[PDB]
Amino acid sequence: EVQLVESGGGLVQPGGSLRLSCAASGITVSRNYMSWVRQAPGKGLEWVSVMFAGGSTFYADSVKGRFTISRDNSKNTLYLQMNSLRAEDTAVYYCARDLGVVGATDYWGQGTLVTVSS
Amino acid sequence: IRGWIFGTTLDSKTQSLLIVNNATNVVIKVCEFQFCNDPFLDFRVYSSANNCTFEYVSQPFLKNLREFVFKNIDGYFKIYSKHTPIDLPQGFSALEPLVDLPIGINITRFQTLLALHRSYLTPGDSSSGWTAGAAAYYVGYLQPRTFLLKYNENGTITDAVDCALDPLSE
Amino acid sequence: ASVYAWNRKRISNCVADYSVLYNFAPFFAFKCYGVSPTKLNDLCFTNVYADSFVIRGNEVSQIAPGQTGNIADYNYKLPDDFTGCVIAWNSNKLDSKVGGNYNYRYRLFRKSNLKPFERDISTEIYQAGNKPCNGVAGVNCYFPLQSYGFRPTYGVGHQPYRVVVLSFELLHAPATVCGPKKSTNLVKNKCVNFNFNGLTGTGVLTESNKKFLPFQQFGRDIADTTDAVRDPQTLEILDITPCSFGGV
Amino acid sequence: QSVLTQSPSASGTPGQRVTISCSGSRSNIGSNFVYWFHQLPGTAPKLLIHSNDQRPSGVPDRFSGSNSGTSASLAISGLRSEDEADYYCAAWDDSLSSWVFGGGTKLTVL
Amino acid sequence: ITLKESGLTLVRPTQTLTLTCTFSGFSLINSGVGVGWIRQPPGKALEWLALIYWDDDKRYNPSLRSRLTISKATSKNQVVLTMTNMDPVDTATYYCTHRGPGHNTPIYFEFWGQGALVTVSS
Amino acid sequence: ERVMTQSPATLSVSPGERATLSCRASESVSSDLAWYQQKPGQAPRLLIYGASTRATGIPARFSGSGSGTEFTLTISSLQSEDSAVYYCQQYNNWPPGYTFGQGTKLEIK
Repeated sequence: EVQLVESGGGLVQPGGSLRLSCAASGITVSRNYMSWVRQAPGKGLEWVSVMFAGGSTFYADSVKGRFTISRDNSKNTLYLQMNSLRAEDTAVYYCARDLGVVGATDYWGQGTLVTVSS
Repeated sequence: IRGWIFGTTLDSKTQSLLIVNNATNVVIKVCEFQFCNDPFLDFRVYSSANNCTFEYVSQPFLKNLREFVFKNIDGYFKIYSKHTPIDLPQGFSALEPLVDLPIGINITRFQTLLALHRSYLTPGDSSSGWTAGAAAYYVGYLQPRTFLLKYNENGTITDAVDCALDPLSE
Repeated sequence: ASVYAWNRKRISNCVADYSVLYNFAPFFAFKCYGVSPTKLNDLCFTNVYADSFVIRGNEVSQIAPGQTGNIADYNYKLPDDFTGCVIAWNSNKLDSKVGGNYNYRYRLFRKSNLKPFERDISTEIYQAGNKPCNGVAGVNCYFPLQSYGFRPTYGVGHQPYRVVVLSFELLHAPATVCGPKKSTNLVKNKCVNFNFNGLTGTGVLTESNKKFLPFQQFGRDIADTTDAVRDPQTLEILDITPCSFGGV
Repeated sequence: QSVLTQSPSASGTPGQRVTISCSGSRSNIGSNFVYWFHQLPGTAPKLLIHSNDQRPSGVPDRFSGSNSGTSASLAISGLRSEDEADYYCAAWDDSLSSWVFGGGTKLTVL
Repeated sequence: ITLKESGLTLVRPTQTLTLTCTFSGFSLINSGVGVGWIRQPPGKALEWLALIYWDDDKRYNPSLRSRLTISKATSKNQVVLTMTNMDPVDTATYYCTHRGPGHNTPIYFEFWGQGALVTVSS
Repeated sequence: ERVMTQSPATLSVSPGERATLSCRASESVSSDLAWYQQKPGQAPRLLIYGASTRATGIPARFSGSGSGTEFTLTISSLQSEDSAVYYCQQYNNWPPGYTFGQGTKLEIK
């Protein structure tokens, strides 16, 4: 079915880097408003990033300057590189397709846990 | 005879120029309208699409010998004119600066505009044409010359001498 | 006009006073790019274009040279070498209706960005990756344009703003639109420095008795000495005489 | 919910301040602007206060309006004898999508 | 600025009411300006019928829709209202009112007409 | 950035009855909203967006209401599986924007 499945979740030592990957099906990414969301264990959610259908992307302030959304249009997939993971960033990361005023986010990703060594 | 058309080509490929007089006013336009194989004989218009950049209007230019000098050198296109009572007459009379337009189109070719009442109109016709009154127009080409002009007590030119016509003039 | 249907216009061939604006309204947004707003009334331009439309409240920041967004990147974009400026004044007294003024829209979906001063009107149904929902609804078949829907209960961030954008030209300009003038009131009979419509000189000005022909503006004696000038205001002819000088 | 309610009587006395209430719901009084009109017997009403705090040119100063949550109030100062007439509420109802009014108060000074 | 209604004040049941608001001082082509109608029964509270903005937004009272048609003739500076299937409950006074712009919010009902008492009987 | 606050935190109602969740904003939120049902163990699921529009598929048992600064989700007849977490997500600023809530825990008997 139309879906986005994610990978890259795991554990990494502080100061390290990481890369989350998002594969899709039955739906395009190049022309679709993409949005990465995340959830700390037991807490709510927070919008992490967005890429527009023309490419002009945006990120939240809490993660501004450290995370970067990109998309392999050739094979219909999304990616988010993270760096300098500190003690806060331990959370499960979801890949999403947001429509907005005409219907809010519906199709979500299975998620991927991202914790740090300690 | 009711107007003129200037430009580097009659097609819409360049921002050609149009000047059309009328019983009411003069209408000046620069819009690159592609024209037919012949200027249409009025049945009021025949031209292609336009990308007009300038338009202007003012009072009309109306046996009476109308004389005109058209010059376009410095990015401006200038007109001089004169209307006199009455072949070319021998009388002396200077043309007065009528309009100086700032339009900088590179004009290379030019034609005239005719009209007629209850006349058919087609983009193209043979040398049969349509009926019209007896009339004629003369055309001459300017050259760089040295002229000696005489101004009167009132500031009007009354005579002129071609510095390079003959030895006495020189 | 709408954000995606701005009303382009040109304003040239005029003595443009860029300070008649200031008596209009509070001028909420007034900052000029490529030309100072203070030095606008004097400077001259080739062709002055004006684009007028209405946007939402919190999107007024997106109208700037080289600025990316959703109204800037999707339906109205101005160059990086832009010369002109933008003027925005909140107008929800004539634009916000009780219930939602569904008359002003904004391209929310598109394919890519648009070039500067690129206006598009197309109202086709946006794709869905595959063959879309032509003329229907479904999972994610979302039209590219979306209405603002102003109402008098929206916060100031969601209120309509009227906006005019002037695009100047300075490259190869045939000065047609600017405002100089300022005719220092005339003085006669004193050797004074004069500047008559560009003709600069010094001398005593006296009432003339010579009939300039109507297309003439200057008078010269032998050896090009500028002897007379007609007023660009009252068109009266005045004689110029160099003020007195001599040996002692 | 879709109709505004006002007390029918105010019953002041010259030079005093009185308040007139108007109760609505989440849909009309809680999400839109509340107007307040004035209607004399056998004559069209005449605007007094729009947008909960603004006065059309030609209304005296003594009338003030207030909206608070799901309630509305009109405050009349300097009560005088030329004011015994009807007072009306007005609001746009999103749930009904229409304008609704209140009953009206006499306000006859003693 | 003035508005005034006119038409037939007496009509049999199962007939139609027509009204004409002739105004002076504003035009229904500028932004903001709009014109509406407000009825008031004999001895009841006010009631809103319909509204028509300057951009041709034909708002109707929902419970009173499927019966009303309001239209403008701005060239003649007049508005026309039509209501089919009149009944004895529609005996009321009908005002035509004006909604313009303000200083921080559109104005609504700033000016009212003067009424036209309409009785529906035999 | 309008902060939404859901309430109550917990709710215990007999099976087969209604359930009422309120979420309150501090600025205007008119009809840019959504309600998510995050069954415990995977990503949330959109139920009702805007003011009261039910997302596709989403059982009719849900009803949304509210506008401005206050919204409410209502469940007609709770079945045993309705137990999950709920969040009202706003997008009054859509490109790029959202602001989540604190969530609500719903259970059965």
